[PDB]
Amino acid sequence: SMEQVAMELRLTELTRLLRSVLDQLQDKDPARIFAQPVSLKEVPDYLDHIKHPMDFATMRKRLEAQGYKNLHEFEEDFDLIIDNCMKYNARDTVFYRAAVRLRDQGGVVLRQARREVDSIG
Repeated sequence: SMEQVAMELRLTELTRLLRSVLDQLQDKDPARIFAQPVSLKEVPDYLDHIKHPMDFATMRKRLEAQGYKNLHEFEEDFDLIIDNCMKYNARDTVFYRAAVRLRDQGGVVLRQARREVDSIG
């Protein structure tokens, strides 16, 4: 149908906007602490601590499969990145501190993204 196509064009444009949002959030992580999945070879107990691991490469795979239906789903995954880190790592660590800074800096980007998603529909 023509409606299914219209729908698919919206999803494609949402994917376009989320790609730009993901790029902006990932620039707030210049140390690349959140770039890839925590290695289960190097942290063999990780899944005993963290039940839903997340990282920027995993988000990008979902993104490029047009797997985010709305901004809320995308934000859920960004929040997992931050919240997993803040639980696994203690307050006095470079990892925890990197998450705090990512959360704080990403807030600005996500504030305007929400406005853009509502605005453009």
